[PDB]
Amino acid sequence: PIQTVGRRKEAVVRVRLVPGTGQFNLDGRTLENYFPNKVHQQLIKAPLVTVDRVDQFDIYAHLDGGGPSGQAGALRLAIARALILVQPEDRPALKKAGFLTRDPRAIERKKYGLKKARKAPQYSKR
Amino acid sequence: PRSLKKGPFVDDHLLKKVDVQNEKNTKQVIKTWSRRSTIIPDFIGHTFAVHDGRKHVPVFVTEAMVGHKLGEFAPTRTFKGH
Amino acid sequence: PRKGPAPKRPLVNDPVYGSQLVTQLVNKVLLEGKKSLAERIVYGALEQAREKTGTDPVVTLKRALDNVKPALEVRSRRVGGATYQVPVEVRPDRSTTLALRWLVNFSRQRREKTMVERLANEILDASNGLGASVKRREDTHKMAEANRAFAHY
Amino acid sequence: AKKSKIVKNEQRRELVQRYAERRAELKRTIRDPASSPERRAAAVSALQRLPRDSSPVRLRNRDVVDGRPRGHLRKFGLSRVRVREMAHRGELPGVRKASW
Amino acid sequence: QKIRIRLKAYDHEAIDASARKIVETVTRTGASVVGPVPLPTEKNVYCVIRSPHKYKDSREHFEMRTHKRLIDILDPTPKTVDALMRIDLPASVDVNIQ
Amino acid sequence: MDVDVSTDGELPGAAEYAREKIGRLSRRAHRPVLHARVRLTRHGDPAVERPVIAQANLDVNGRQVRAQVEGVNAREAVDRLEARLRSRLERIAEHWEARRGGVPAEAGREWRHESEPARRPGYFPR
Amino acid sequence: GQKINPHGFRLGITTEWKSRWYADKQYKDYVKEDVAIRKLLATGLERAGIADVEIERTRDRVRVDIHTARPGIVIGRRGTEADRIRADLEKLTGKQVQLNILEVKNPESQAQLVAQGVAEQLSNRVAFRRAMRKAIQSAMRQPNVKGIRVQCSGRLGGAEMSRSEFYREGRVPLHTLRADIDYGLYEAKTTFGRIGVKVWIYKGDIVG
RNA sequence: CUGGGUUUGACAUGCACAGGACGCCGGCAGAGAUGUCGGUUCCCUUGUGGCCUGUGUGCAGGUGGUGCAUGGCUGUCGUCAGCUCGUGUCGUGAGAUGUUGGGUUAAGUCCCGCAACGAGCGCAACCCUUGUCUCAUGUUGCCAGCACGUUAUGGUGGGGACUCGUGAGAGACUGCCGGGGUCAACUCGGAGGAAGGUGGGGAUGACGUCAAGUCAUCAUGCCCCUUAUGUCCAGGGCUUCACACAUGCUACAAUGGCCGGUACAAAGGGCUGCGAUGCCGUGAGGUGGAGCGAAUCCUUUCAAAGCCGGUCUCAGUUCGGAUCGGGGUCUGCAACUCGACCCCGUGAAGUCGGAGUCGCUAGUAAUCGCAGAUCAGCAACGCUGCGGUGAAUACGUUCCCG
Repeated sequence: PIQTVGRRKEAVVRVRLVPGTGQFNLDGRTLENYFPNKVHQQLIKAPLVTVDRVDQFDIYAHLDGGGPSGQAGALRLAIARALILVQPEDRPALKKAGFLTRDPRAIERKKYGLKKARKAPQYSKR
Repeated sequence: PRSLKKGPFVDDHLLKKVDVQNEKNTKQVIKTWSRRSTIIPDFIGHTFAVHDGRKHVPVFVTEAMVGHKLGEFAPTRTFKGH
Repeated sequence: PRKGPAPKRPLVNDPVYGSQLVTQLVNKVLLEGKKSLAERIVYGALEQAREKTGTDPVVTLKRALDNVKPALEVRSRRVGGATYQVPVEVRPDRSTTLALRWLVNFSRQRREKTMVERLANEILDASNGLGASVKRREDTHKMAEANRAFAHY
Repeated sequence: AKKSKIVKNEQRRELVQRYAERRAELKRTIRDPASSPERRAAAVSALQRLPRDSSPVRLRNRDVVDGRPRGHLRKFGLSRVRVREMAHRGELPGVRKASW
Repeated sequence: QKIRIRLKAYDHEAIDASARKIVETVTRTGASVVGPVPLPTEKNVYCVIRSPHKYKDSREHFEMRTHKRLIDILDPTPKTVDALMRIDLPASVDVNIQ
Repeated sequence: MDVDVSTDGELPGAAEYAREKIGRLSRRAHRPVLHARVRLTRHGDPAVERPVIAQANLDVNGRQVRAQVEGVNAREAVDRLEARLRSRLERIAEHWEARRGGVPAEAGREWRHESEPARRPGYFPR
Repeated sequence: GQKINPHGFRLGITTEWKSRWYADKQYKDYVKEDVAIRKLLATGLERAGIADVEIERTRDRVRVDIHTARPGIVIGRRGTEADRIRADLEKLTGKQVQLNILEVKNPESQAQLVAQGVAEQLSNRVAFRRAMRKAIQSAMRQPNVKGIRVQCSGRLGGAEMSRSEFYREGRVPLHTLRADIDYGLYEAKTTFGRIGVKVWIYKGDIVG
């Protein structure tokens, strides 16, 4: 078998791809019981759409960490990596779409003296 | 307020003082220093000279103020206005 | 912006309508990051418009945008130590941004008891050319024309 | 801070170990169960007769050398001023400046 | 019967040195090992104010990091035990024998 | 104008004198004054030749005006603070009479930073 | 607050901790007895230049290693000094406390000893320029020293105005992490107040 | 602050005279400090040592004054790019040059010129964290392939496969290509790549300035108190309120309130501490104590915003929660002045806020929850961190500030 991982701002996704139908198994729940947001589903299935291999791979995924959006992003990177492992010669199509790039955007560390990462306390001149 | 299991709190000094005060049915002014002591139904007639921070103010107990503290009846800060 | 222009964010096409402009609309109506509620509001408004008119919602939404899209807008200019209202040509992107912002706000001040109905009514009246955003475009064009004397600088 | 107050803190600690260890703890065990006859026992009154300094509620974590009563750290028993100075000098094992 | 050998040290190289030297000696005595299984590093963080007076906005952060290694043997022949209590280690590293 | 004075230590009568002297500056200010604060302090060291320090802060319609002086007693410090505040308010005026000499004049005579640049044709004059 | 302490900057990279032990429940009392030991050794010995004091602990036995420029002064030929320090370290509730007296190979290359000597000269009668120049020359005469900076501030010369003065020779890269800067601070006792002397000595770099 | 005590003193160390007790354990008086009464009484070894007594005597003791006498520590201009030195040269001299000119950069960064030639502190780099991969690695962590499971699940035997944990290493160097460039710095675009041009964020703050802050962390010169400005105790105060200023939280609602169901985090803490199952309350909580010095157990298996369903229908309201009345819980010797939380009732202002003004350029602002330090309890809506969802805009330096 083949197994890859996807990571998106503290969300880790392990994916197991087999050549069955378009059944989506996310920790024993389907793509509708999970991810009840159409934008998330489109973000999930975009690599399949640009590779046109929709509904020819049974997908088993392990999800932990982060929230629904981070999980969806990490899952999309996971399917991109699995596809690049299955059929190498499609790398142009996925890469120019950006699906092969890990997103290095993380929560900025809170800084002392500031209420938030960049928000500064209100200052009164008078 | 204080929990019910512990019961009301009264200092031992004025406790023994009022027990020896009511044993002969005569109630003279008692000079006290524990503002934290609760009013017990044994004080109904006794007159307390409770501390204030500067002096002692006479407090004559009634049935109404039972269950409170001697401290509520000795107002500490003095304010007359601006 | 002292060292040059900054790159623009390439927001994605909408899944259930396939148009850039509906995504721009949902980002305009977005508040506090509640994106799901914003998309629900926008989709409900579009479906209400489709039900009322009976045709595609994207075409009537585009018609509303062209009805409220401005072309001439006035900015204060300080030339030779003096400030005046100078009419200025508006780039297409800024005209679209202004049109969407006007639509969203003027829908927020409607009286249809719910944001979805307010938005649907505002887009419909802009499509027919009766909305308050259309009016606002009329006044901004009027102000641009009335100050045409200062167009030379 | 003041030598007298540094000393008095220690005197409270030796008082605590002498009294709060069993005297000021068995009375609490008496008062805990409503089934236990506290009212006639006067475990409240008996525990009032004990010195106030028996109670740990009167204790104060001061700096172990400096006597500083505020900005204390329980891991080191040291003031924030002293921890900063000794960590910088490499005196507390396995302590260094942070980055992340 | 197997016994757990637990290492905790503030310095990585020290605890790694002790772990390798301990597996060396137990292998000398002829015992089966599992290897120095790594364990999560414990991080204790403290934030302090730089200045003695005021200036709260300027803070300084410190941590103390504790590294843990796990050693488990088998076949506890007495020679390995007698070797185990006859080992000299750096004072930084402690050993827990269970 | 209303002024609040935050003195310290021993300065009898300094608060009233400072109040009455500073409150007379409202007419000099060309914009409404939103806030006006004065602080009087004295140096503990007798070696200081001018121990008394007076500071003022006025919010002239969002523009902050402040001054600080030193004197041998409260009266002299307050008077010097009044003088400095008057000078600052004179330099802040910003109404038309205060900026009529700085507006660029003439057509070709004189140049300033904000002077209107000369219009140039495409072809060299020749 | 301009410069952080150089020892603390490189505590995990170049320099090493001066106390080596591990404690989980008994961290607090270990620290207490350590600082008591350090202060007692500080007040007890001042003639011989005390450059560093290390403390090692293992259960009952406590091992204290100190470096001096004059070991003979701090050690008794019959053990009288050793007897005194041993007894008054037993008095510190250290259980078995055991000592290694040591001697530094190059006294003039050690920042703490240089600062101690400069401050001792400053205390009695010496002008500060003489002290700084002599220390700088003596330090650069050593082979491994690549750069020294000497600075003391206060009421120099008994004047009424505090002043800050410093001379440097060679390279003192305080911002370079791998560079080892030996840092020494010691306060000069004068009749007009207290003068604090800081010494930075740079001797190459250590790459691990 | 009021009042009550005490003086080689609350606490040190040294000189003396007298000792065998100091010290505790209980009683009484007192608000307590304290005083008094009852019981127990040193080991050395003949010289006295440890204890204290008093008598004393040096002395202790001061959060008493001066941060314009200071050390140390810190803020600030400002993470701005600048500040200097040696030799040489010019000038009677203060001084100048170098450090200026052209170009370039985030940078006194670099290149070309140049009476300057070099150097130092600054810039940058070396350090941490984060984004990719390789090797090692299997417990308390994973579980893909195998077996046992019973509803309760990696729960259990087992397995390195994938995560993950933590060690080592590789990887970004204008390395390559094309074009501008003095063929120089440098710059624009492209390929490869996880990442492209100091990748993101930290730590790091030059000479100095502002007699900036701190004799209340500490130390310290000088002055002052010393039957008191030292020291012990009880009560009170630091919480006082006609107002003014400043930082925040909660709102003024339908992008919402309430009810029910339901899904996803990170980080951190825990021994006289975390504390589970269970039982009792409506709820704070009570009883009880499993297991845990903890990748194991507990903080619930961890969240809230989110999604689904129902209801409310634009009102000072099913908004808002202040204030007030009653009843309780917990901590603590003790919640009156003056704690937090829980229940029932009460239901104020408030309809988006004048002049003016603040923060923020991307995982940022906005919004949501979680944790820690201090800590018996808490005034925490504060501070320090952690993750969830996640925008708009930048045409361009005329104006405002530095």
